[PDB]
Amino acid sequence: KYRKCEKAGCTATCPVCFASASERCAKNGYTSRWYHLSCGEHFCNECFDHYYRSHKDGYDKYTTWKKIWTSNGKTEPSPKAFMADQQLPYWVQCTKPECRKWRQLTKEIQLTPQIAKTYRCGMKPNTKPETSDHCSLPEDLRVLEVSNHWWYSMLILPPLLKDSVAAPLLSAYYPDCVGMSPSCTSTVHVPGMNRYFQPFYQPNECGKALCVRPDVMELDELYEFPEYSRDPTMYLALRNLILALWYTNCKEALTPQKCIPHIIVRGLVRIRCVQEVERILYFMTRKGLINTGVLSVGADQYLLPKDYHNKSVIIIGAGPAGLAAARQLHNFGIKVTVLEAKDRIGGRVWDDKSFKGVTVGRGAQIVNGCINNPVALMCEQLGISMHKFGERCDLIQEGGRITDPTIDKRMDFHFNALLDVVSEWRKDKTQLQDVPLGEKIEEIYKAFIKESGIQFSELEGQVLQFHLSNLEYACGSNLHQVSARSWDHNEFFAQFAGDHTLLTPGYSVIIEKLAEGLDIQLKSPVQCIDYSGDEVQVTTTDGTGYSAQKVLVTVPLALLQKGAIQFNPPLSEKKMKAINSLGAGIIEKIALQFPYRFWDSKVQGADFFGHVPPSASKRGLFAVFYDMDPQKKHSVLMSVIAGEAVASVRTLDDKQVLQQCMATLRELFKEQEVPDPTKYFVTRWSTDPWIQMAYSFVKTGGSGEAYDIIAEDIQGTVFFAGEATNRHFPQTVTGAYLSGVREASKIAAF
Ligand SMILES: Cc1cc2nc3c(=O)[nH]c(=O)nc-3n(C[C@H](O)[C@H](O)[C@H](O)COP(=O)(O)OP(=O)(O)OC[C@H]3O[C@@H](n4cnc5c(N)ncnc54)[C@H](O)[C@@H]3O)c2cc1C
Ligand SMILES: [Zn+2]
Ligand SMILES: [Zn+2]
Ligand SMILES: [Zn+2]
Repeated sequence: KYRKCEKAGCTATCPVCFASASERCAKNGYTSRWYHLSCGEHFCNECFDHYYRSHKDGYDKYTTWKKIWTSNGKTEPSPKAFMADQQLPYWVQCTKPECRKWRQLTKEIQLTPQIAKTYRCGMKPNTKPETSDHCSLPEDLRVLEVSNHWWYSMLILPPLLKDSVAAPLLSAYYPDCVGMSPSCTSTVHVPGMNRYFQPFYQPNECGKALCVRPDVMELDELYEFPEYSRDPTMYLALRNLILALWYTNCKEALTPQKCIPHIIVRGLVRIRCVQEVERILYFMTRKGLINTGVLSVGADQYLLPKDYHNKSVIIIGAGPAGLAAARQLHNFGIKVTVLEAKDRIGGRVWDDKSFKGVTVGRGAQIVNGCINNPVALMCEQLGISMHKFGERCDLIQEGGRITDPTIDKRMDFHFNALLDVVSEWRKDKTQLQDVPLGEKIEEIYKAFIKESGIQFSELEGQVLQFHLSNLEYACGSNLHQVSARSWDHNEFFAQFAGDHTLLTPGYSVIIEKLAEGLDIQLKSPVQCIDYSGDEVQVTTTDGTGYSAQKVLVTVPLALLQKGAIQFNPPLSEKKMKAINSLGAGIIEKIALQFPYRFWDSKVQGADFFGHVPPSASKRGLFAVFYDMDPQKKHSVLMSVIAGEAVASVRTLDDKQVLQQCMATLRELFKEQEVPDPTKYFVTRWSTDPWIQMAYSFVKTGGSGEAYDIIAEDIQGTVFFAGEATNRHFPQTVTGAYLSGVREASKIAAF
């Protein structure tokens, strides 16, 4: 007794039963109720009853299904859910480029990714027609409707994907909560021996960098796609599938064409899903979640639609951030020029390649926490290996004695309790009450000695000094410059989990790949940035002018501080306050080649050894020596000068620094002979005019917020990236890289 849909504002002139399950099916006629799934998809009450009522013959099928559904999912197992999960026909799009018509498949045909890839109109049960005349039959008029605004509004139930590539990573979630089907027999990390790809948080898991909640839409996602606010399921299913596809093949661009065949769901909704996967892809690409790293893009090929292509950008600095942003923008199809002061790219990445059998970094060479680390992604993309550091680091004393592990551990413990008293002391203190971390530590240690009567030996004091110099190394400063309140501010945010590694082939392999074929001008030090006009006007020191709509600054913090780039309009007081609130931390490195591996019998394959400092005054003077060949075949050691020791070396030439280091080595290996080095370098980052630092840290009275402030764009035309702009991940090549990706996403938007 009804031929119109049950639902208000349904646009279906003629509801038709897709089910035809009952002999008594209402077909294209009247029923007591026309059950709505979509504007183009209904079933009659007779067919409803065919499954739902215990006396009808479709009851076994429904009840069986409902059991599976209930034991696997958290969604109500209605007849509608059953119809959409098990009964609706599959729709597939003709892959002939001149055709592209969507076709409904006959009730019995099971869609597979192979059908999706090869489909042409008129393809019968077994997969290609004689002529392509089947293509000329008009498209069901329902197809055109799917892409309406009000069509999605009238979906009563969300799509649930079958055999999602994401499934194996979402075992811990209810499939439906994550946009997958509770009935697919399908019911951790992405496949790989390194295990570095862990894109999803486990249920209620936090504290792991770059993980995404597979069951929740973030704010940046709801803002881009607000149509999903009532039910995120569809977005989540497609975003999750997209992440899983990207990580299973990170070496090629992930396109809609690659995703289409992996979206298996019944009904007209599959069309909506196919039409959305494109938009979601573009969002995620822009954001740098996929289609990123050192992805090789064709000259003609661009990752974003021509819509984004009417922008030009000057990027200042060809370090990791500058190159990350340049690669992204260039891949997007945006016109980018990189201006670099030095005669090379890389910035604080600078690899020496002249030592036989190893590559040794003058700057960065460690990766701290490889899980979800873009550096590990780019390593994967390049098929290069990293070396995970071993645990063992003997503290050798001058004279040759190896410190007892219990002393090392006891004084490591006490070092950490000192840090805990500091974090106790500071919780209530304001910025204006900040005290140098070094002062706080010395104070606390004194009060501990005093009101406990505990007294440490000389050796114990010296081991404590070793652990102290590690923090100085980590901060890139003597602790008397470092904020007690804020030194580890970034630790508040999820950090990168997993391996700490030596990047054996060096960061330069990554840096060079990122830079490949980009418009990079070397020895083009920027002196002036003028954005007061319609275009940004950039002028190098020699006077060459460049203009673009947008400028990205990635110069080291020390260079901003020294005001090497004139900004007009000048930077805000707020920005300058932030800039000066951060310290330009410094370490220097020494590499030493020896005729043979003299240290092997004492060190026994460890990746590094420590140098117990003879005094507080010497503590950062070559505290750790790194065996630069994890293959244990070549003989190159590297060491580090940190803390007050960096100042001490400023007046020494390379040979004296070398002699100092050899004297150290001779003392550590006092009982034996140490051969002279055949080759070395000593770095001088602090007097390198375009760098003048190693990495930022928060000065006394500073805040981690300074990192966000430096990162804030001006007027949507001047953008900042770099290590010193990454609040979550300061200091590292990783953080620098991600800052550049961050800015390209900002720049590519509007
Ligand atoms: C000795 C040392 C050891 C380190 N150890 C590690 C490590 O193990 N792991 C790790 O992750 N990080 C390490 N770091 C830090 C890491 O190298 C930096 O955080 C990272 O290189 C910063 O990248 P960036 O793009 O922000 O800046 P940079 O790498 O400093 O690049 C900025 C570019 O800006 C250019 N520039 C400056 N002024 C101008 C101008 N006026 N015009 C044009 N160009 C200009 C510079 O020449 C430079 O090439 C180390 C650094 C040093 C120095
Ligand atoms: Zn029916
Ligand atoms: Zn309807
Ligand atoms: Zn066709």
